[PDB]
Amino acid sequence: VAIVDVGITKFGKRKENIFDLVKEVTEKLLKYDIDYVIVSNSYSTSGLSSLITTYLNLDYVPSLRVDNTSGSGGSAILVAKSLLESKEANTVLVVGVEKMSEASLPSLASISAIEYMRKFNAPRESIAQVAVKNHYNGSLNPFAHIQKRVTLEEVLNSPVISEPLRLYEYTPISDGAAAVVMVRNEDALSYTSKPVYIKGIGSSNYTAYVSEKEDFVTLPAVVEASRKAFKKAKVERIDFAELHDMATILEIIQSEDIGLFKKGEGWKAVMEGLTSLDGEIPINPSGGLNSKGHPIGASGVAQAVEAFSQIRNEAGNRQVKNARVGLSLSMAGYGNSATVIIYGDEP
Amino acid sequence: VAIVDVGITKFGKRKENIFDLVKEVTEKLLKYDIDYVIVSNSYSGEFNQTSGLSSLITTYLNLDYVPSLRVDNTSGSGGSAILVAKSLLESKEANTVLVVGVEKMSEVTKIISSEERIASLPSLASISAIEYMRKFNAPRESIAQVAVKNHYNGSLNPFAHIQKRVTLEEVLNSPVISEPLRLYEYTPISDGAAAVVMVRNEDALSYTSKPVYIKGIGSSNYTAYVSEKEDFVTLPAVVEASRKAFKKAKVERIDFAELHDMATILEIIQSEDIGLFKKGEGWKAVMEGLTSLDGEIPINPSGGLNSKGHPIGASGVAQAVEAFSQIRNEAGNRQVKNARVGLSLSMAGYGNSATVIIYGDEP
Ligand SMILES: [Ca+2]
Repeated sequence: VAIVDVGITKFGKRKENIFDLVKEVTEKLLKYDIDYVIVSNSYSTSGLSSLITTYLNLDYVPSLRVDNTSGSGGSAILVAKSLLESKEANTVLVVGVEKMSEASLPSLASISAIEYMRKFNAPRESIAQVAVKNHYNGSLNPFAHIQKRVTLEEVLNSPVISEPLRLYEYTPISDGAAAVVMVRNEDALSYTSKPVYIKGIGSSNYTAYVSEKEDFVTLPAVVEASRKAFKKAKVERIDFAELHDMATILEIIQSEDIGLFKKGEGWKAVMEGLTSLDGEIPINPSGGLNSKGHPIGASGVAQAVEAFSQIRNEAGNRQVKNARVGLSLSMAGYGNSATVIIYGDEP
Repeated sequence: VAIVDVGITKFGKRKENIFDLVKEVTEKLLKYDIDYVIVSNSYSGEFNQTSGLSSLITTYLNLDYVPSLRVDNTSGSGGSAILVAKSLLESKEANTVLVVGVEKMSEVTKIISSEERIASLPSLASISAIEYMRKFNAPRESIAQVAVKNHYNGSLNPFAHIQKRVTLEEVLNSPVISEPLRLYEYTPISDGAAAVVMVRNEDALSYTSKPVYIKGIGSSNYTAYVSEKEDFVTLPAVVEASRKAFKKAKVERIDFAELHDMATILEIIQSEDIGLFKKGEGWKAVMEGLTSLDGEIPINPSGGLNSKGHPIGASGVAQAVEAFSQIRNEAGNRQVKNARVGLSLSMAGYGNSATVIIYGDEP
């Protein structure tokens, strides 16, 4: 299956209600013969999915809502892919949207940062450097909630959230929406001469009991989901990755868990610049959750919009040079569920 | 794809929390090599900032690595969840899907005119009953008789919220909810869970000697607000979903139907919209007994929503459990004679979305 067109809007403190966010992101996608709408949304208003199809003048088109909290967008893409491949649908619109304006995760993130620094002798600044890189990338992203470059000192001086992690290292609460149109491979070239194919998806959960999680430097759901995705995609190399960096430390851990770097060496890739926009393997060229902001149900879909734009050479100043294959990770809770999607310019 | 095993709880006002309802319904199903869990649930969003319901479920059930997600289409959630499971199987994304429908409820639509009003589903049903009686000259008793039939069926269902026979007189003397419809004609607020295990057809006989195949599914939305341009006697989403299901299923005949009878009048209207009876004739089938348990076309042999109760996210899955039991000749006193092909209808709101599933003893 392939993504053939997309919609995105600016994330942040938005004037629009949930329905108008959806109308904005899908305005240009209703020209196609959409035959299922999958809504990725966690917090909604009742019957959001039917309210949406009526609001869009798609009154008869069937819809449903997929919720996997912060992993909703990836799960929704999986459902869309399966609807297409099973031939239940031919042209699926996936819209992720959240309106947020109208043992906690931050706490677990600081526990991981402490344990990672302890086990691997990683300097504190390697974790903060992730926010420097991501704020730089986000400053190039006209849709990002935060578009402000920061130095290491500014990150490390920003207000404490959960010792040692500071404000600039966490994703903000955000409103926003993102959308993709997906079709089977046999249909893809009728829509565009450059479709972005889904090569493989992997999905996994892991124990949600904080007390039962084996440690805090690995996310076994991300490991498993990645393993499944790469197996199905039949590749072993990617050109960029959009990760689920609710805190900076998570980008590091996830970069290891998807298979890019050995466990405890992800921080070295950060300091080396391997993961910067002009590095061998850019991570979060969008700015990541760090700078994009994180409208819960939208994020997993926004990552697919990023992969589509990057592979098509349409990402402008944020362009990953010669990007042909990419990866996204959508994650619920502290690794409670993970979906990894691999995209490419070939099926 | 086929349903190869099921689970069901008693519906009612339950003291158990949602986790223990899910543990109960799946306790005999965890032995299978489940590789995706789909949770059908509409109102349990309390964990949305911490752990998340579908992930809390796989953890509670010790299915730690198995992926899961929640499908919400309000009262139509169970049918939508079954469609998602079918597609995951047919696309080969999954090989054995567990669908759990669950709701723990115990503890609306906009109306425009060519000003806004918010209306409850029970108030909409009464508007339909008045218009249906006016347009088709249907006697009031025909609408009440649906609740007699369903309470009789429900009294034979050990899982039903309500297991008490009522007379026509008792129905017509029960408290007015929204004139003219009365308490005994509406579904109660219920807690409960239901579950199915589904696999591809090529795998079905590996799991059971008597698989119950999904012959086709049809899905449609319809306008999510009510205007004075609606006829109040047809549910166009049900019409469209049923058309699609029968087209795909390639049958023209069913042996029984499980419908979404939030109010008695809806059973009548839906029996027409699925194609059994002409518009305005459904009431005649009730009075003739065609739709009773021994009739030519039993509707709601389970007791329907009227007597089962209606745990929002569980209902659409419970209807699949009913179809499975009926087609396997396992429904006991509620058994539909020589049942081989069946239908269920899972409906959101006042017809905002509908999923129609056709089941059979053959692929
Ligand atoms: Ca395809």
